[PDB]
Amino acid sequence: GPADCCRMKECCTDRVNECLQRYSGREDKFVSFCYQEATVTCGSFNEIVGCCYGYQMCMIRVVKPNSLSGAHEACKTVSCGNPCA
Amino acid sequence: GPADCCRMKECCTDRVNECLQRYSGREDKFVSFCYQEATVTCGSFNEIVGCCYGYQMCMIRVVKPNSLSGAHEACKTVSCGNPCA
Amino acid sequence: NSIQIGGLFPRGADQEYSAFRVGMVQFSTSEFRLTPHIDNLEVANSFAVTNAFCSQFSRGVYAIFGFYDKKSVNTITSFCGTLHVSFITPSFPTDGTHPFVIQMRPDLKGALLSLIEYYQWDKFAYLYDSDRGLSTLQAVLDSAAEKKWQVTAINVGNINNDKKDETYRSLFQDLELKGERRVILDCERDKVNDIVDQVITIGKHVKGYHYIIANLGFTDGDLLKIQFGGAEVSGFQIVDYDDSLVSKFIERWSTLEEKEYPGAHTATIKYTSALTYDAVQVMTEAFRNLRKQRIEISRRGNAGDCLANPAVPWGQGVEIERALKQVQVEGLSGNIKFDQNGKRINYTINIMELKTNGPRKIGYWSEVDKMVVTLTEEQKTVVVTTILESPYVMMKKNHEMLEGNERYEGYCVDLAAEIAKHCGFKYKLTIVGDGKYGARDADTKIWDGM
Amino acid sequence: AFCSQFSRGVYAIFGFYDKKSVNTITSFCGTLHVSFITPSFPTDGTHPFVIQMRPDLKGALLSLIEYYQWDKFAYLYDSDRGLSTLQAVLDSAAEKKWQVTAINVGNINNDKKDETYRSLFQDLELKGERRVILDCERDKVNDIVDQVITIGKHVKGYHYIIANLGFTDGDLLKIQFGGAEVSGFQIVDYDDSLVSKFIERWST
Amino acid sequence: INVGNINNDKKDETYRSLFQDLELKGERRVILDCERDKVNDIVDQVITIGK
Amino acid sequence: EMLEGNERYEGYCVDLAAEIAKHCGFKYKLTIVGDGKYGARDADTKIWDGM
Ligand SMILES: *[C@@H]1O[C@H](CO)[C@@H](O)[C@H](O)[C@H]1NC(C)=O
Repeated sequence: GPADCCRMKECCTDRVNECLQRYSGREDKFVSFCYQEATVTCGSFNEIVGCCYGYQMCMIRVVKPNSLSGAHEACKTVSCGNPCA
Repeated sequence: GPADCCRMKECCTDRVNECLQRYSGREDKFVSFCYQEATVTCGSFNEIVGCCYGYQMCMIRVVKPNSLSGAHEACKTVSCGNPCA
Repeated sequence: NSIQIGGLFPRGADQEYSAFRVGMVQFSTSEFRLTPHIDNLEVANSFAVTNAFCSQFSRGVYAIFGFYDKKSVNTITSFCGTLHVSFITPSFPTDGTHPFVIQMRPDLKGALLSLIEYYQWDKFAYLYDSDRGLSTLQAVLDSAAEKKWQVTAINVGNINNDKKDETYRSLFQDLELKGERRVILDCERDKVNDIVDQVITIGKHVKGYHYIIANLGFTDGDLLKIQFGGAEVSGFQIVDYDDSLVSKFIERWSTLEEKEYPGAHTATIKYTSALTYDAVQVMTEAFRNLRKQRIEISRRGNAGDCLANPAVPWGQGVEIERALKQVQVEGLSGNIKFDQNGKRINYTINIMELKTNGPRKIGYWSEVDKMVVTLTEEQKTVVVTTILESPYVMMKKNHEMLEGNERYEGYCVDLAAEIAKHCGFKYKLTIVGDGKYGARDADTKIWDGM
Repeated sequence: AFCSQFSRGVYAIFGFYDKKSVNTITSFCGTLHVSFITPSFPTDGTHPFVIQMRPDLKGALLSLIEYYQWDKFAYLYDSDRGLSTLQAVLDSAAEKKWQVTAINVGNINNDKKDETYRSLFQDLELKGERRVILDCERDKVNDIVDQVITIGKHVKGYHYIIANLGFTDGDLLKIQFGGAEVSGFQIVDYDDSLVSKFIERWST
Repeated sequence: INVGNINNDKKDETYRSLFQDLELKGERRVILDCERDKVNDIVDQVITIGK
Repeated sequence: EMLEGNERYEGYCVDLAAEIAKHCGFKYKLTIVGDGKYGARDADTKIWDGM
């Protein structure tokens, strides 16, 4: 049962987004929580790094309250970086 | 610049295929060579593993002489597995 | 029962008219006799074609046999379509639905594509010119997109013969670049021969290359040039000389005097001329079937001016057309029958491969069955590369007095002797040039060493 | 019609031709030394006694492809203006590293064509190809456009290149808001004073 | 959102602004409660903006 | 006795098998050879016995 980092990435972004959608206006606060849930749901090659690290950083630095949709839409294509470190 | 496992995969399959195209009819012999060249051009997180390992395996066992196109088309969606070890 | 039929022979076409005359003699009957009016013209010239067509028309011919070019073919189709005059041609089949045209030449598309599928070609190069039209090109492109083929389409017709030397060298250079070996030539026989000569000149006829000549004249041209080159060549043959009909016809053809019938003294015959002969057969049998069905197509008065506006066609023409299309006969091209549109049906294209001893038929192609296959068909000194390492390979003290494998001593030397001894070959010990074991250069990406 | 004009003793002829009829025109005008001027597509070769008003589009298109840096795309053509452009871009694809998918949309009959386009763009979905070049007359262009909008491929991520001099001659309002990039060629600049004045007189 | 108070003569960009504001929230799932005419209008506008 | 399939066996060759199968991307079912021999050629019948 291979994880396939690309599929892992698409899953990661998708789960993060779908999670952040539940929190309206608090979106910028819960980024890390939803990233935790996403890393849990999609699995990870390195439990510390998570499914996609670059997307998480991108979201944390970009996402502002109520700005969710556009921010995510901008951040979902970003490079995830090194999945093992 | 930044590393992306997904970009690495999509690049990997293409470079492998494009490499095997020059070797038409001897294609089943050169899978590993072209995989080396592709791993070099697209980069890899672990020099041993390569850009996409599962695709390489799938190609190695599936690819028959002149059957390349169908083989690659079948193998390019395959899970790369863990690009750590 | 004099039947007036016009005909158009391109200047320089001899064996075609020769086989036409032979056809006139052989298929002649006491019942009726065809009275041909031959007109020589420039086939590529539309004006000339128009003039000749209207000339034959005003002469009141019941049918016309001729040739056309990519330029002139629309003139023929349109005029024959308007004036309801039947036209029979050996020239390339029209792509579309064209009435009042009887195309003797079979469709080569199926045979070619089935051949590609037979050889399992994933990627190849396609060399074409615009003469017979781009119909085949369109076909192989659409089938390439459907079957996921990567095809290199290159037009060799637009290159001027005066300046074409380095153009072809550059062509096959660009073609060698990608390592693409498989090559298909769809061209006129002249252009074919030119490209061939350029290939032997550039030494691309060596082993590893596969050429596919698309035409019905595969054995009509000289195959002796690339025969010994060592490259595989395949093609299509519309005339089987193993058949009794073709064999006897060939005996009579070869006994003919060259002075009376130009270029008619030969072992073989060009497929176009053969198609002409078969066309004569088709016309004779058609009018015979018209007389047996008791239908009189005889003209009451002269046709008048073809360009007279508005044009009025004669009624009989349709009957003559149907008469021609309903014909089914046996000839040099194999079984001859036509559909409603006038294209060939149920033909047989022999699939042939050029071998060392000569050409041979490897199979046949049918419109239905597609490809069907016919009958299924010293020691070199081994170079041993090694590097100097102790005590694996070392130079003897006296080595200057010795030569070859006696120069070296070591573990690997003895092991080499043993391997060669059990595997039974002669071996030559050599030291690697760069003096490395093996490696991949990060820059050139080239493997160096043994 | 040509011989009709000829016997009337005309000094020149202005007209149009088709892939079928163009050889008739060239041969007759070349033979009878009558000048022919046409807006229709330029003949490929050296034809005397023909003045072709339409400019050559090949160079502009190829330069545009090199400008957008397209490595792989799909090329949609018809047999109406001829395959000259197709042959050209195929030769330049052979010279470059281009991967080109050539598909003939001209042999498809308009009465029965619904699923023909669905299958076409299905095959286009096979390779995932988002770059497409349309070489066609404005009618086929418009039809193909409607078919694109119907299946919703006119959204962002797609890039269409229309090859003709009529880029603003067809209706672009349909795909204008879709969010897909569209590029094309214009032989008439309405910003010019001459053209502006002509349009002012034209609209009245 | 009330789509009934929009006059047909000036209504082009009103729908673009509507669905832009709807893109703000990322809202995909949408329920149309309308007369068949307004339904057709909104649908066509949806096809135009490729939603 | 409480387990089934590949969970029944443990050992070096077992782990190695898991690794090889994991690398080659196939599902594997561990089975013990019938005759309980490694391999041999009978000099008379010329039949191979064992794995
Ligand atoms: C000839 O080909 C047609 C299809 O074009 C097929 O229906 C027919 O059966 C064939 N006839 C023979 C004798 O093979």
